[PDB]
Amino acid sequence: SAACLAVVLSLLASCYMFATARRKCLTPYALTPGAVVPVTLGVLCCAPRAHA
Amino acid sequence: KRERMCMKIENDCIFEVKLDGKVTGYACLVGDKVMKPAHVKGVIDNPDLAKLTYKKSSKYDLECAQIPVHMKSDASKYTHEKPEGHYNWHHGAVQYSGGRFTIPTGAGKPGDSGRPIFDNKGRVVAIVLGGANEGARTALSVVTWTKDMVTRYTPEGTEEW
Repeated sequence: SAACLAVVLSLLASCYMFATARRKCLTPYALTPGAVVPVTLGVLCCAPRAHA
Repeated sequence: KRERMCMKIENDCIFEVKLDGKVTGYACLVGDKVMKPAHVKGVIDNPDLAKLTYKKSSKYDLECAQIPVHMKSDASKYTHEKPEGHYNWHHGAVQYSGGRFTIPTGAGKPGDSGRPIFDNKGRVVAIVLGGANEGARTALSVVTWTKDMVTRYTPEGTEEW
């Protein structure tokens, strides 16, 4: 049970900090007037898409 | 025709936000989106803007959210130029020098954030937050971009309105 708790907390923390990293990836490029996803810098390297 | 364009484009763009009759921040309309200072709380006056979900920023204290297609007639040009001149916001002109935005003392007051700054060609430049007093002139704090990657510029001791 302790091993299972350790692995589940590790995976949960990893997923949470992946989410934080995803936010930090392009929260500035969600901003700025006009513009689009860089594409040439990242297309799906950090899942930076929401429809169009 | 010099600042008549300014007051004409000021209408239908700035929106009112007040907790209880206390105007705190104003919302702009450019870039197919809406910006506002996230450090100050409130509620938008327009019912349509209230229901739509909105993002949030930690240290950049800005915000971006998608606008629907029934207000496509209130968008500015949003192209970046960096000369050393004037940009004449809603109260007074604007003095710029050494990469710094500067205002005459007494031309602004606390609780007046949210006023956008746009070049005299009718083209939005940045959004004003506030500043601090050093002598006969007061500094500013705005956000500037080069086609992307908005960046802040806050001199030491600055204080947002």
